[PDB]
Amino acid sequence: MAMIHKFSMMGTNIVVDVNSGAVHVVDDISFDILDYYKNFTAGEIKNKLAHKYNADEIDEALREIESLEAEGLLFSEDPYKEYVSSMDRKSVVKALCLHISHDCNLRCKYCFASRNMMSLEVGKKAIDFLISESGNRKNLEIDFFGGEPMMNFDVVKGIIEYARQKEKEHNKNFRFTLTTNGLLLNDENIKYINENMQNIVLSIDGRKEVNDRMRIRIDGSGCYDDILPKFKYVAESRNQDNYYVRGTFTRENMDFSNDVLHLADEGFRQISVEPVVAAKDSGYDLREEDLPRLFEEYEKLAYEYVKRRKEGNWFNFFHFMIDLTQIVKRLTGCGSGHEYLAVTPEGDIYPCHQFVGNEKFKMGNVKEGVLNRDIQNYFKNSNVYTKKECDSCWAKFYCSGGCAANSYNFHKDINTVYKVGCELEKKRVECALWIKAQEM
Amino acid sequence: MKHIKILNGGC
Ligand SMILES: C[S@@+](CC[C@H](N)C(=O)[O-])C[C@H]1O[C@@H](n2cnc3c(N)ncnc32)[C@H](O)[C@@H]1O
Ligand code: SF4
Ligand code: SF4
Ligand code: SF4
Ligand SMILES: [Ca+2]
Ligand SMILES: [Ca+2]
Repeated sequence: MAMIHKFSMMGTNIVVDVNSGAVHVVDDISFDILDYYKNFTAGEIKNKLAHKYNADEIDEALREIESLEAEGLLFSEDPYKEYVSSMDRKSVVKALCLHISHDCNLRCKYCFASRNMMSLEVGKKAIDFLISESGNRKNLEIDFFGGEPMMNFDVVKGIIEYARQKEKEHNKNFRFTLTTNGLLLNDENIKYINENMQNIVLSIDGRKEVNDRMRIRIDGSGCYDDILPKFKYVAESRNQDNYYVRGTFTRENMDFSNDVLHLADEGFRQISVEPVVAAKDSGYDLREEDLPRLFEEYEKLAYEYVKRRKEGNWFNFFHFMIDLTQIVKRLTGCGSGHEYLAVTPEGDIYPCHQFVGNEKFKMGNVKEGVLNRDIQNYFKNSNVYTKKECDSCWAKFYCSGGCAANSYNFHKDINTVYKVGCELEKKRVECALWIKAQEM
Repeated sequence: MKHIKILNGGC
């Protein structure tokens, strides 16, 4: 139903009209009137606020409010509501996350990796599986993943050449991503990477002490000193574009603005630092008690974010990027289990890398190419329009849709929202909105 | 307006 969200952040009052995507910057009196506008008449509102605002200035702000509602920018209704009643939608797989190896040279503690190389034959099966399951979609994505993919880099190159040849016959266009811990980068494979990887993700958690506390070799020592210069080299050889450094923050580093700003101070223009996934009973998960400190941390990062963009020493922070010009997105989410699937070196298919450890979620194996459609449709139909909690949530059209892995990890049910996750996600959106308001 | 100002007119 019709719904707004309003918040006040660092002095700016912001109003979100949920169904239309309209976003407004309002003065204090409008902010206060909005507490009452739907359930009270103009006369009752004038009496309820008369201790603070005179009747003329209230009617003035009032005359602006229903003018905005008359044109669909406040308390608008949902135009996509009637259409969504579809559950027979054939899913189209658009991307595969290839676990190129389950071995690694680190024992990062928050990681699912804490085994086998994928054969070129399995990788070729994964390509052919993605072509037959992508239907008539030309643009396909392959993320080279796993434990550490560069420990099986020859198979990565054969997969690319294989897929690059299948493009002509099937009118496909593959875009390849590589995510690496960096330990095995060098001049020669970075040259290949800049010729062939449309995107590369470089894993580093921020300050050296934060990074080397979590991202640990089998002997127990840190990796910051080794990977940092390699990452700056990669960043600069790609003109500070088409990459990002990717950190994970846990309960151990809740002052994570310090880590984002450390990566910024080291020259990285493209940064993503994200909360740990599936960390139940780990000692790491952010808890409900931690939300006030994390909220203040996002706000202090946003303020500094605006300041550096104003002064010119800019950097991009993935969770602050947002498009204020926008049904397909509201039904898909991250796509795990239906549009986005992970493949093990053995070739087994899972919804995403966070489910690979659980055969209850195995959906088939690419060497045969026969996907369990019931699991695919179950993940497909678990989305923002079908979860009851999302239906009353103001961020439903801005959020990334939730994380099935978190949901299963904390409630053993992909359809139950992970509350800590939602509140962090809603606060991030609030910050991204305040940033847009600061840069009118 | 005067009291309102319209702003828009991982894995
Ligand atoms: C799983 S690793 C595999 C690819 C490669 N070995 C690397 O580290 O970049 C890819 C990324 O996922 C992140 N990651 C691992 N476990 C995570 C978790 N539990 N929650 C959030 N991110 C995680 C890692 O920090 C890394 O940035
Ligand atoms: S994060 Fe990448 S590097 Fe660290 S353990 Fe998991 S897979 Fe290996
Ligand atoms: S934030 Fe959580 S609750 Fe709100 S829509 Fe996204 S997933 Fe659903
Ligand atoms: S389910 Fe969670 S972890 Fe898996 S792809 Fe989606 S967002 Fe990533
Ligand atoms: Ca506030
Ligand atoms: Ca004020």
